[PDB]
Amino acid sequence: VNSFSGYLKLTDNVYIKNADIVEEAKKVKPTVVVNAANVYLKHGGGVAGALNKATNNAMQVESDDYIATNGPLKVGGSCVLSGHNLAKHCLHVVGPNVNKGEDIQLLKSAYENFNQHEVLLAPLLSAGIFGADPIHSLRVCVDTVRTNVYLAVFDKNLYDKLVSSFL
Ligand SMILES: Cn1ncc2ncnc(NS(=O)(=O)Cc3ccc(CC#N)cc3)c21
Repeated sequence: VNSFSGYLKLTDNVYIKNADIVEEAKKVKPTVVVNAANVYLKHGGGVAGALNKATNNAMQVESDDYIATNGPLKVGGSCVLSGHNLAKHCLHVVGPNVNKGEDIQLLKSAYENFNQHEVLLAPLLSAGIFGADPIHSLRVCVDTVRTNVYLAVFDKNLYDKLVSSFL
């Protein structure tokens, strides 16, 4: 028994809620919140900018030090950094951005990172400003992640469409 509330059950291990991931993080303070990162960990907009703003830019400061030491992530890759005031840890995961020509087949590799964590609060990878088909992202999530994932999807029209079209 964990502290996530009002999530709707999709499968044995995947749950979904119509919510802003930052609001969920601040209320739950989960062990792991997933960021929809890019390879440079430049958190300007979308999930990354919303989370970073909620940390008062501390996420960006930590991320810049990480990149200066380690170089960029891979598309499909991830790193674990602090969750600051939102979570114990933030798992920064790079989904393919279809707006930059990045291979959609890398979405499965991106979701595989979630399997290294028993429970995660996460957004729908490559959705919204990343330009991928969201029904597709949810399908890949369900078929790839085996650990317990709590999805927060800001868009009500997206949330209703995702639930009502789910197979
Ligand atoms: C950006 N942002 N900020 C907080 C937060 N929490 C959960 N989801 C987010 N965005 S999202 O993952 O891309 C899901 C999403 C949101 C909106 C749309 C509209 C279109 N078309 C499509 C898809 C969030």
